[PDB]
Parts: sequence; C-alpha cells; structure tokens
Amino acid sequence: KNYEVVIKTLGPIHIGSGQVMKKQDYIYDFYNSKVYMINGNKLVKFLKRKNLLYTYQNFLRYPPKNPRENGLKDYLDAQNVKQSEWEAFVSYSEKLNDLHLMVRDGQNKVYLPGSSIKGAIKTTLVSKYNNEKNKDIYSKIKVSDSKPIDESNLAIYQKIDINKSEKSMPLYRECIDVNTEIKFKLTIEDEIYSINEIEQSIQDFYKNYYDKWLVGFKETKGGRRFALEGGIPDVLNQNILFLGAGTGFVSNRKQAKQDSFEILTKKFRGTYGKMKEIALKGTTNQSRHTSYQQGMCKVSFQ
Amino acid sequence: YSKIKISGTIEVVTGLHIGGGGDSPVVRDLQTKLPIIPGSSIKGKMRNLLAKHFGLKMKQESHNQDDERVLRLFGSSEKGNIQRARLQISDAFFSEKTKEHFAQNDIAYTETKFENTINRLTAVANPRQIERVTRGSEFDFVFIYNVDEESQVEDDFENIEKAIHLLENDYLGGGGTRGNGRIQFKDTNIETVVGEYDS
Amino acid sequence: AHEVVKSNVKNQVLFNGLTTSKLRNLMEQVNRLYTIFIDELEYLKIKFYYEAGREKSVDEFLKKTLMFPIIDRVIKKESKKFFLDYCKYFEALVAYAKYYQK
Amino acid sequence: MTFAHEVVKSNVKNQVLFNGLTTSKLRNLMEQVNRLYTIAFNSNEDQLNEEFIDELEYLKIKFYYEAGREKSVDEFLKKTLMFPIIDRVIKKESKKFFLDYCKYFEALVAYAKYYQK
Amino acid sequence: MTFAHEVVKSNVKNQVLFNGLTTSKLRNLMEQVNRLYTIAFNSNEDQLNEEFIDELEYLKIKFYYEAGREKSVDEFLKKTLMFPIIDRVIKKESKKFFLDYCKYFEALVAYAKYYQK
Repeated sequence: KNYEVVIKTLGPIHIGSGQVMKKQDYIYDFYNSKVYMINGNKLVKFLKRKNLLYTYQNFLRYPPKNPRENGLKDYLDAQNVKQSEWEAFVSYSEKLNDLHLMVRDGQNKVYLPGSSIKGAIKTTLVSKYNNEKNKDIYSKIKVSDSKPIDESNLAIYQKIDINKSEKSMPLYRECIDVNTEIKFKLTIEDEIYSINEIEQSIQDFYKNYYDKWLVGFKETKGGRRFALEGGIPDVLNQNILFLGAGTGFVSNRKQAKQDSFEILTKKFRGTYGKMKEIALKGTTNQSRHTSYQQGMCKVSFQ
Repeated sequence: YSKIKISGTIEVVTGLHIGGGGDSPVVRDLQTKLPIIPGSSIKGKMRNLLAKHFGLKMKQESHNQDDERVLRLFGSSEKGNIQRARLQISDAFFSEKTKEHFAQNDIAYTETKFENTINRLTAVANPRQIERVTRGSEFDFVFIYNVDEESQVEDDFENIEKAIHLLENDYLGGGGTRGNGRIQFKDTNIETVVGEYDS
Repeated sequence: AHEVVKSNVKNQVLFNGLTTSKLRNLMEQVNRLYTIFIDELEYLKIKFYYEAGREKSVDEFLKKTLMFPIIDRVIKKESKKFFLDYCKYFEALVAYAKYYQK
Repeated sequence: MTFAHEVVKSNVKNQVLFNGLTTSKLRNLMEQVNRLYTIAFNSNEDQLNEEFIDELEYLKIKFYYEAGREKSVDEFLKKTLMFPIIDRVIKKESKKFFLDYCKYFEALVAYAKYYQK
Repeated sequence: MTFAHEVVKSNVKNQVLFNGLTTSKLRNLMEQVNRLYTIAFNSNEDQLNEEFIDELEYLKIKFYYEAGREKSVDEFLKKTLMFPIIDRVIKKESKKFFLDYCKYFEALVAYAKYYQK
C-alpha cells in the first residue's frame, strides 16, 4: 500500500553529489573550527561595490603557491574587508583542501534521493532472500524522494580509517548531523515482501553484518567507543541500515578476502598498487572526541 | 447537449522526468523551449490506474477489453461497439507566476542527477545522467467533459474525483518506481461553458 | 570555433587533457542563461574564472579562445541576439572539444 | 552518381553494419536535414542567405556532435565523406548543390534502412 | 519479360496475394510513376534529360526504400525483375523504352488491383 517512513540518522550520512569544492568559496577558521561557504553572486557584487574584482580575479588566476597564501580568507583579509561584511557575504556555514557536497534541489536544500534509499533496501532484500528474483520486485517497491533538509542539520566531517591504529583520510565529507529526522513515503506493489518482511530483512542483514565484520574491529579505542555508545548489542533488535556512500565496501572469510582484493585492485590501482600484495570508514569529532562510523540510521514504518 | 470544463493547476513535488524526446532530454514545447506534461501521459496513467482500481481480469488483460465504467469514461471503440471519448484531456503548460518566480530568484528549470552505479562483486563506478523538472513548479491543465446523458453526469464526476485521488498518491512519467513523479492538484474550478446545465 | 579546437590538439591531448566532465557546471550555466540580467552575465564571467581556476587546462582553454574579451564585449553590447550568438559559439566549442578526445 | 549504392554494399561485414549502425541513431540528423530542406525550398533565389549559411554551420556542428557521441556514426560520416561534402557545400553557397546533397543523403539513409537486422 | 507481368496470377496463394500485398501500399510508387510518365510524355526527343536521369535515380531510391519498409512490396519488386528493368531503362535513356516500362508497371498495378482481399 502506501506508508510514511521515518528515518532517525544515528550517524553522519552523506550522499555524494560529484561536486568537489576546490580552494575557493570557503573560509577555514583554524581557530574557531567553522568553514564558511560564500554566495557567489553576493560576494562578486560586493567586489564590484569595492571595485576590486580585477584584484580578486588575478588572485585566483596565478595562486601565490605559498600554502598559507592560497585560500579565500587571506584573499579577503588582504583587502581589509570588514568581518561584519565578511559576515554579510556568507551564504551558509558548517562546523580543508577539498570538501564534498551532497545533492541539492532546485532551491539548494539537501534532500535524500530515491536512488540511495532503495539502494540500501535492495541490498538488504538481496542478502536476505539470496537474490530471489529481487530485481523483478525492484519495480514493485517504490520509494518517494525525501522532503527537504534545512541547513542547521548540516556539518562537515573528516573520513576516518578505523583500523587497529587510526588514520585520517586527507579530505572531508559534509554530512547530516546526528539524530536528524527525515521522512519519505513508501508504496508497495508486491504484497509478498510486506512491511514486516522488509523490516525483518533489514534486521537480519544487520545481524549477519555484526557477526561477520562488526565484531572484528574490537580493541581499537575508537572502535569500542562507538560500538558501545551506539548500543549495537541492543541494536540487533533495532532496524538499522547504512545509506549512501561512505559505508564500508562490505556493506566465509577467505572468499571475502579474494573478492576485496579484486575490488580494491580494480578501484585504487592507479594510486597505490600495494593492494596486489596485501579498514573502516567512520568519523571522529574534535568537539566530543566521539567517533561515528558513516552511514547507519534507524528506520521505522507506518 | 452541454460541456463542463474542469480547470486547475498541478504542482510537482518530487523530481519529474517525461523524456519523450529521448544525453536524456525531457518533453518540451519548441515554441517556448520549456517543458510540458503531454496529455497522452496523463491519459495513460489514468487508464492504467483506474482499470487497476476496478476489476482487471487476466483474460480481460489479454483481450484488452476494459471495464464498462472506465471505458465509457475514457472511450475504447475497439470491440466493434461505438464508444467515443466522453472526457478529453489536453496538454499543460507553465503558469505565469511560476515563470516570474523562477526568473527573479536565479533558479533553473532542470536538475541533472548523477546516478552512481556500484556493480556486484566488482563495484565499478560508471556515472549516468538523467534530467528532471524543478520541484515547486506548477502546470495548468484543462479537462473538457462531454455530456451525453443527463443523469450519469454525477457518477462520472465522482469517478474523476477518485481518478485525481489515486493519481495524487501515485507516480506520473518515468522513474515512478525510483522516486520521480509525485504531483499534486490545486485550485480546481468547475464551470459549464455551453448549455444550460447546473453544475 | 572549429579552427581553435582543431588547432589546439597538441602532442595526443586536447588543451592538455581537457574532458567535458570538467565543463559540466559551465555547461549548466550557459544552458540556464540560454533559457532566459547584466549581473547574471557578471556572475557568468565569475564562473568562467571559477572553472578556469579549478584546472590549469581550463584556464588555457578560455585563454586560447579569447573567451574573456568576448564575454566583456557581450556585456558591453547588452543585445539579446549577440548573447545568443555567444551561446552558439560556446556550444560549437564544446562540441568540437567532445569530438577531439582520447 | 549513387556512390551510396556501392558504398552500402561495401560496408556489409561479418553481421554488423558500419560496426552496428542503426536507423534510430540518425533521427536527429534526418530531422535537421528535413527542416533545412523545407526552409531552402521556401527560398526563391539561388544565392544562399547568410542566415541559411549559419544554418549550414550549425548543421556541421551537429554532425560533429553526433559523430563524437557514437563511434559507428563517426565511421559512417568519415567514410561517406559527409564532412568534406558539407565543407564544399558551405564553400559553394548554391541552393541546387544543397538539394543534390539532400538527395544523396536521403539515398544513403534509405540504403542503410533497407539493410538492417 | 511478360512472364514477369503474368507472374501475378502465379502468385495467388492460400487467401493472400504476394504474401499480403495491397495496392494501397503501392501509393507512393504509383504517384511518382505517374508524375514522371506525364513529364516524359510531354518531352519531344528520345534522348532523356540528364536531370531526368537523376530523376530515374530517384526512382530506384524510392523503390529500394519501399522494399525496405514492407516485405510484400519487397517480394513483388524482387521476383518480378523490377530492379534490373529499372537499371536497364536508365541504361538506354530512350523515351520509348521508358514508356514501355510504364505500360508494364501500370499493367502490373491494375492486374494486381483486380485481386485484393
């Protein structure tokens, strides 16, 4: 039939838009830890009310190559532009060589796509039913896109490679903040995979995920911090799933090893060939010193 | 003999792709270079959804014979019986205030979506593109009803009411399964234009 | 239009490795303006500076087409027809870039 | 002339046509050529107006776009000398030669359609 | 080659004709044939115009296109020796032979029209 689905973002969730911000349209405050996206239109018309557009253009055009002199905050400071005006020209901000933006809609609010949500749901169905003609039932399960996501739930996070020794990935990804509530609407054209069937499919997927992989990252400081803080021993009762990108590639052991070698050989071969002769994605905050793995969120139906 | 016009405005809520011209374009008027909702698509969603909401036998599906209510309300003349359409649906276009509102605010009419593909056992990323009609735009339609029998007008209007009811809760165009097409209706106006009918 | 793109094929690379995926946002800008204002052309100029900054090859592309003088003269002229003529030229450049590739 | 005739039989290999050319892959080109056909037919004089010259320029642009989009169309256009013919047509600026090109291209398409999977 | 005119009766199988040929599907061909029959008939000399030679080329083009669109037309054209006779008429370029082809083709059309579903 037709139902409304509520999503409780347990952790940072990202849906990559393919737009990678360069060294432009931000201010990175080392000293207060907020990055300020800038409205292009308003900023440039400011530049013209201050007739410095040729200066700004040349500053962009041949960067000083001095890393301390290769941002936008320094460009604005060199013209002594007032911080309140520097506050006048901020389109939006979040708490950085590159930054990855989510998809945005015709009014530049983030929404959750229909591709991602059935992406996770299909993955759950395929694993539980062992691909029982699940490609055919794809057409008989329909998910509406999300309602908009207002900014105040948007914040930037670094990619954390959570292994027995933690490592940072050099770039960041913007994410939805913790505990945001997001709704979409659900329609069923194949009654066989009922609402409870779908929920139990997701739950079984999660339990299998736990007893295969989530138990292995133990004895890592960030590991047991998140594993315990998220309450996954109880979460085995909860309907939890990873959405979008940034979740682990996995989302017997020997076959997993061979497959993972093959996939990483196909993926990262152009940069680090070491995969031929041989790791969790999460986020670590400075504010609370608490690590969250990217992707999981709670789903309940109605 | 009389005709009762039905006039109103449809609002798109999620993404919209009709893509009749199909790297993957959308239906558009060449006289305005602007997207449209062709009446054929609306007619098709109507016929399918209403037949499903009524009796849809496997034998009837095989023989393309449709239910008598649906058939009189939309016309078949395929079984050797005379059945002319009693309801005609037209094209639909942008309204003026939508044009203005997008002109002022620096908003486009199209959103191009990358759909990332991750392949099983290989996870090979080949991006794909699809075009969409911006949400928040509203289209203006006219439905023209032909009156042939003075009593069953009310029943046909009621069936059109469930028509719109279903269509609001379903998907129009392409990508209906994946989250594209959810539209709503507002400002419906009924006005007999020819004849002496009280509607 | 054709002359510049065919002659900027050096030894094989185009404008030192130009690929249309780098021109997506500019293409969207040109399409949006084609559907439709001086300030819009201003932010248009700015976005050529933006995308020409994102890659060095793009900066060389916009230089070897003399894009910046062309856009300045467009903004001076303020005539709708001549802006559409610019759109035609830009579309031609994009098409010929698409043809001559890896 | 009808080099189209023997060319189309020269491009039957092992079966693929121009490495898999199909009639659905030339719809846009056929539409554009048809519109230029009717516009030029409406014209009285043989001298081609500068606006029709710009139409020919955009037509050349569209051949190049489609040829960059797909490889089989590229091979078809390359071997059928479409690009040299269009260049010569633009050079000549004569309406009758443009109509002769129209007839040639129509013959090409007709042969390509008659030999299909 | 008159056996090619009375093959039409040898091709009444079981009931469809030429595997479902209808004269209705021959309309474009009939129109073009009538056009150039009139144009040739008004002509004085036996030597045809070179433009008329190009016209005959356009005839072959249209014949191939129609044979591509419909299979019954394809069988009709192929087995009745239409293509070789078209080429031959193009080869001699004499008016009287073109009229001879016209009479053969019209006889074909009328006799086929005698039998239709």
